[PDB]
Amino acid sequence: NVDPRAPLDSPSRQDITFYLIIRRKPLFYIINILVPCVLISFMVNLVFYLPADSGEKTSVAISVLLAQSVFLLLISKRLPATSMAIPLIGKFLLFGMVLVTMVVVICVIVLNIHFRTPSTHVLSEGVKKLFLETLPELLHM
Amino acid sequence: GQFGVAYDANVLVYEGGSVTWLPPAIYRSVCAVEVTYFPFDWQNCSLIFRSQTYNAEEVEFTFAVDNDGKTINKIDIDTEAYTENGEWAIDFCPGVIRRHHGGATDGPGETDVIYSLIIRRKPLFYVINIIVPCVLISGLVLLAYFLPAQAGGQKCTVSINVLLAQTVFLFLIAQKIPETSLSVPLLGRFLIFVMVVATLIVMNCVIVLNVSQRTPTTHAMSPRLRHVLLELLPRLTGEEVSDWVRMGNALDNICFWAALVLFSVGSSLIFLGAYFNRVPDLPYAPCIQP
Amino acid sequence: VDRLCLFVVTPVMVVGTAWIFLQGVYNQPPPQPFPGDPYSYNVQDKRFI
Amino acid sequence: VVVSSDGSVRWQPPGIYRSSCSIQVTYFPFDWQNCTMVFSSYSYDSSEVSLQTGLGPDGQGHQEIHIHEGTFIENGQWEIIHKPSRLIQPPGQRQEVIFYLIIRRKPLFYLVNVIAPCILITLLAIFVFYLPPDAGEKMGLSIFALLTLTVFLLLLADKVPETSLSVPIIIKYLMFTMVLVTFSVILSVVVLNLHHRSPHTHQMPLWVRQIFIHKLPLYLRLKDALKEDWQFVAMVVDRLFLWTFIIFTSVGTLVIFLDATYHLPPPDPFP
Amino acid sequence: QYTGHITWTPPAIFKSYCEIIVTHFPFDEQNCSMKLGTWTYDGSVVAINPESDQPDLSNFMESGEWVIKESRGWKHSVTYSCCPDTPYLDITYHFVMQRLPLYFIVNVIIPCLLFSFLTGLVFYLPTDSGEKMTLSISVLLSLTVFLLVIVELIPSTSSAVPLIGKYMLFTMVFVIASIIITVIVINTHHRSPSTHVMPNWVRKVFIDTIPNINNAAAEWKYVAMVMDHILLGVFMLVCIIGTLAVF
Ligand SMILES: *[C@@H]1O[C@H](CO)[C@@H](O[C@@H]2O[C@H](CO)[C@@H](O[C@@H]3O[C@H](CO[C@H]4O[C@H](CO)[C@@H](O)[C@H](O[C@H]5O[C@H](CO)[C@@H](O)[C@H](O)[C@@H]5O)[C@@H]4O)[C@@H](O)[C@H](O[C@H]4O[C@H](CO)[C@@H](O)[C@H](O)[C@@H]4O[C@@H]4O[C@H](CO)[C@@H](O)[C@H](O)[C@H]4NC(C)=O)[C@@H]3O)[C@H](O)[C@H]2NC(C)=O)[C@H](O)[C@H]1NC(C)=O
Ligand SMILES: *[C@@H]1O[C@H](CO)[C@@H](O[C@@H]2O[C@H](CO)[C@@H](O[C@@H]3O[C@H](CO[C@H]4O[C@H](CO[C@H]5O[C@H](CO)[C@@H](O)[C@H](O)[C@@H]5O)[C@@H](O)[C@H](O[C@H]5O[C@H](CO)[C@@H](O)[C@H](O)[C@@H]5O)[C@@H]4O)[C@@H](O)[C@H](O[C@H]4O[C@H](CO)[C@@H](O)[C@H](O)[C@@H]4O)[C@@H]3O)[C@H](O)[C@H]2NC(C)=O)[C@H](O)[C@H]1NC(C)=O
Ligand SMILES: *[C@@H]1O[C@H](CO)[C@@H](O[C@@H]2O[C@H](CO)[C@@H](O[C@@H]3O[C@H](CO[C@H]4O[C@H](CO)[C@@H](O)[C@H](O)[C@@H]4O)[C@@H](O)[C@H](O)[C@@H]3O)[C@H](O)[C@H]2NC(C)=O)[C@H](O)[C@H]1NC(C)=O
Ligand SMILES: *[C@@H]1O[C@H](CO)[C@@H](O[C@@H]2O[C@H](CO)[C@@H](O[C@@H]3O[C@H](CO[C@H]4O[C@H](CO)[C@@H](O)[C@H](O)[C@@H]4O)[C@@H](O)[C@H](O)[C@@H]3O)[C@H](O)[C@H]2NC(C)=O)[C@H](O)[C@H]1NC(C)=O
Ligand SMILES: *[C@@H]1O[C@H](CO)[C@@H](O[C@@H]2O[C@H](CO)[C@@H](O)[C@H](O)[C@H]2NC(C)=O)[C@H](O)[C@H]1NC(C)=O
Ligand SMILES: CC(=O)OCC[N+](C)(C)C
Repeated sequence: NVDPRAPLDSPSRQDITFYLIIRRKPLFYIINILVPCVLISFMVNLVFYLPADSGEKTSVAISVLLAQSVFLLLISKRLPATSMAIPLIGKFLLFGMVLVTMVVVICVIVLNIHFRTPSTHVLSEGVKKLFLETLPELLHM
Repeated sequence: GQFGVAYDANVLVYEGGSVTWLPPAIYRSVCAVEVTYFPFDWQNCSLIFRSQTYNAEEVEFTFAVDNDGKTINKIDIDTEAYTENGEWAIDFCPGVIRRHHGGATDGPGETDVIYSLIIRRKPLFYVINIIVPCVLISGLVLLAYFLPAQAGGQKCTVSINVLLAQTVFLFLIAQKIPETSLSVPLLGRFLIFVMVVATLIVMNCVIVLNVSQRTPTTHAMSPRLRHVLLELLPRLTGEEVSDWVRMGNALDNICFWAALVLFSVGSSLIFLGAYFNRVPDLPYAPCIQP
Repeated sequence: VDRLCLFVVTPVMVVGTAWIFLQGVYNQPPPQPFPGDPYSYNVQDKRFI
Repeated sequence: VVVSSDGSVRWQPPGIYRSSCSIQVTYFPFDWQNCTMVFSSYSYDSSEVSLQTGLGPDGQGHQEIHIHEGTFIENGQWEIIHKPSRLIQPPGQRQEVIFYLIIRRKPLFYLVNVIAPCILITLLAIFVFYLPPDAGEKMGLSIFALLTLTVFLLLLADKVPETSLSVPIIIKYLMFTMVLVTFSVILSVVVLNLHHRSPHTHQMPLWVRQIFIHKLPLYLRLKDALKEDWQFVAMVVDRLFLWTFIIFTSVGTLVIFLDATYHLPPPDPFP
Repeated sequence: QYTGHITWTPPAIFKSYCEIIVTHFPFDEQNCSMKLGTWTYDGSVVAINPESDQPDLSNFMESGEWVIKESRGWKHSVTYSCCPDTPYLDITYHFVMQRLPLYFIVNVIIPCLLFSFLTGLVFYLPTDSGEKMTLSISVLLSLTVFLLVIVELIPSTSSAVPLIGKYMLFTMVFVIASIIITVIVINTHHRSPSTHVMPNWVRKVFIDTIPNINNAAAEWKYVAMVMDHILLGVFMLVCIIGTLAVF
């Protein structure tokens, strides 16, 4: 490399740069990090299938969130704190944690609805027509 | 790799040709650690001094002679210089001048001075901050039996959480203790034993909850186990459900007593070895004079 | 509501996961070490004087 | 060194330097740091060696750290905003040339990895008050949220400096949030204690009914029998805490977050 | 100088040993010293004298963690066993540092205070919640984690236990006691009255005296509830008393 604007008597005018364009062999990280993280993340989808009478849906969702947080802690240790871009697995972890938080909110709402009573809540006719006739038929329930 | 002294102090050339050198040195030296009786362990660290250049027929070591004419065949300790370590006491520090043959061709002799720092851990810090926490955690393992055998009974939750806490304590010990595999620390063995016991508590809680939640509409009551838990152990559709609950409670009680006895015996035997691990009585003079 | 939220969130989760990881897998270094330079800088491509 | 025939000597030695820099702990992670490099002759007095800030190539008093922007290794976490130099006159005393690096933290990494998870956990700690007591998960969720926030506090406590001249604004946020979740646990225990009451355990006083059935349900838009009365009171009290905790958390967190963002580095290196 | 007077001011980084007194950590004060003297020259050959009775702190870059309450340099003339004919001079400079506790209070003490407060709260939570043990064991785990944290902050020297270490051990014992008593209360609430008839003293205390100061099962639940009310007051007051007695 010769920098034409640099003075001929400057040290920066010339250099020889050797470059190494190296690609990571990802199979180690796929096996040990990505697959467990994805499997534990997709476990949150079981919260909807678990009955509200079980009283463990929030436990599952919050445990998935905790596991995702632990994984994010691990990866943030393995990578520099560069603000240039969010790492791909970091983007996945953030997206997963956001979805898990939304699933916790959904589960809390579902449990609230489940334990509603006519002494404490009013079941509107529109809510009945929506959630007892139309939607369960659409969902093949 | 620091073979030599840390400061090249001046030598003192006394009249009559006597030369004295007393440089200060900080030394980091190999001391194999016997972790078996931790935190009540004592360590036989050693310092081996030799000439890097000259063999035993060129340079010869002897111990300094006290003003009374007694040879100081041990590490000297000066009250004006020595500062006690707050973690390790020093019991003995004998010195021996060893001599060896040279090469296999009967080479010139070799000589080195080995000082055996026999040091002893002051255990009080670890008793308070590690041993007592681990014992208290292990106590909660036995409480799961008293928890109800019915919905809302957190027997398995409590047992697994206490197991996780003991695993965290195991991680703490694994950090403070070397990866050497020559022996297992008795504290680590106690932790492993408590973890195994906790897994057996989980199994027993699962069995108790199974038995208690059985119903005549789905399970045929075993006459042997029913009669045992009803009469033989204590004296050693609602009716069927109540019988199942009573059998579960009797199983909980008997497993509680068995686990308590086993845990107490194991913990006592494990820690007893550490208590017996005093520094041995040795002919050497104490390193620090009373 | 549980089953509706399942049918909503599960495909969204799967699609986002697949999108992210596929965008990762397709990443490769360029065929030349310097973009805009046609030379490969490779032992087999000896640029004789 | 390069020696000119007129005797002008120029020397440009490379240095690796680890200077002490008083960290502005407060506005983390939006903080900006004002680090200094103090260069002086160790031995010679100001009466023997006079230091000067290097002039520009045109002879201008370009008192700045030189940065060849075409070859400077851009740091991935810190942005250099101001880079002045000043010659400091002695108060046998020595002159000093001080170079100032005013670097702003690029906050995206910490926003994603720290602040956003904490916000999510705080939001879940809020929704604790919407979870009905009959679900039996309220202590679970509240405690797990509190513990996760405490773990984040302990982790971040290693990121921030150990100096105690001030508390980082993010640490203040975390502590306030942990106090909030502790109150959330306390009030969840209160709601559960109200819900499981019965005329064999507690008999409802006139004032409790008059408040939590008449007044609060009208504001909150809410609407064996004595057990239901305790349960209705508990539900209204649960909803009361939900809105109040919403207000306290949303206002408090926003004020703290806004305060962190407001304190941008000054446009002048010597305010 | 032309008079032959030499002034030498070399820089040094001194990694001196200091006996860290952990008793009052993090509100502790540390007396750390630097024993400096000529190694080979004795006092009859080279005499060292302190420039001033205190170290020069004029150029001191003030630490953000430690405040130097005082400093002093004392000259000494001790005689070593190596060299009994000639005492060797030294100047022992010392600094009485005091820690600025704000960093450790926030990141250690306040969470521990929260967990210790939550330790008594369990006795207000009814057994019917099915979560008293979930609270108590989680508090136990949090306190275990913070005990792990404190162990990293303090020397493992067995000279004395830190007051925060003592406080943590006390809180751990209190947590264990609270868990044991919570289990006892739960077993009392779930206690089958047919197999476990209520003794006269327990009824006379917890039904008649303490609150004034299916039914049989509810009576056991009533006893457990009155225990809960008593235990809440005791645990809450003992916590505040212990906190005050410590702080
Ligand atoms: C791994 O990392 C290394 C570095 O760590 C990467 O190596 C870099 O690779 C890039 C990509 O090629 C290089 O950038 C190019 O450099 C050449 C060489 O220019 C230099 O030498 C010239 C004389 O030899 C000189 O004129 C140049 O000065 C120019 O640049 C400086 C600095 O910006 C300015 O101050 C000057 O005023 C002037 O602009 C310089 O010293 C350049 O030719 C090339 O410029 C082209 O591309 C730019 C943007 O891509 C355009 O802005 C330019 O106008 C110009 O456009 C190109 O012109 C060609 C000729 O007509 C034409 O064929 C081409 O199509 C056209 N392209 C476009 C897009 O219009 C550019 O700056 C960089 O220098 C390398 N760094 C080194 C070697 O240290 C390496 O790529 C990485 N590998 C990876 C990622 O796999
Ligand atoms: C923090 O820790 C540091 C240590 O890390 C600790 O520092 C100590 O501080 C105390 C005071 O706070 C110091 O005590 C003072 O020491 C002075 C120096 O004492 C030495 O020198 C004396 C000088 O003697 C003359 O004559 C002798 C002949 O005897 C000759 O050799 C000398 O040339 C010299 O001219 C000497 O007398 C003295 O000997 C004392 O000690 C020995 C034991 O070592 C004892 O046997 C003797 O009897 C005698 O007590 C020693 O060699 C000293 O001048 C000073 O005197 C003050 O008090 C006396 C009353 O005791 C008053 O009469 C006098 O006017 C002064 O007020 C005092 O004794 C101590 O030396 C420091 N030690 C070290 C190691 O630094 C800090 O205090 C700690 N601080 C906190 C807050 O925790
Ligand atoms: C602390 O560590 C010290 C260093 O490891 C221990 O000292 C060594 O202890 C071993 C114990 O097995 C001794 O080995 C025995 O020595 C005797 C004596 O023979 C010696 O002389 C012959 C001839 O020169 C030589 O071949 C031997 O090696 C010995 O030097 C032998 O009869 C035995 O077979 C066996 O080798 C070491 O001799 C001894 N060395 C020294 C320098 O003291 C010490 O025991 C440890 N102490 C404690 C309390 O743990
Ligand atoms: C980054 O930190 C730098 C220091 O670490 C900051 O530089 C400081 O900037 C302030 C603001 O200008 C200065 O304070 C002024 O100082 C002058 C000069 O003081 C000297 O002269 C007066 C006589 O006029 C004398 O009384 C003093 O004792 C001094 O000898 C005063 O005239 C002003 O009133 C005012 O006090 C600091 O002096 C200056 N410090 C240094 C070491 O240069 C810098 O501003 C910081 N940057 C940011 C963005 O905060
Ligand atoms: C070291 O030198 C001394 C000093 O010379 C020797 O001691 C004696 O010194 C007197 C001086 O008056 C001489 O006349 C003697 O010849 C010296 N020798 C003896 C044996 O008395 C001393 O011998 C020398 N050697 C040693 C090993 O100390
Ligand atoms: C003579 C000599 O080097 O003595 C060093 C030891 N000292 C200074 C403690 C007496």
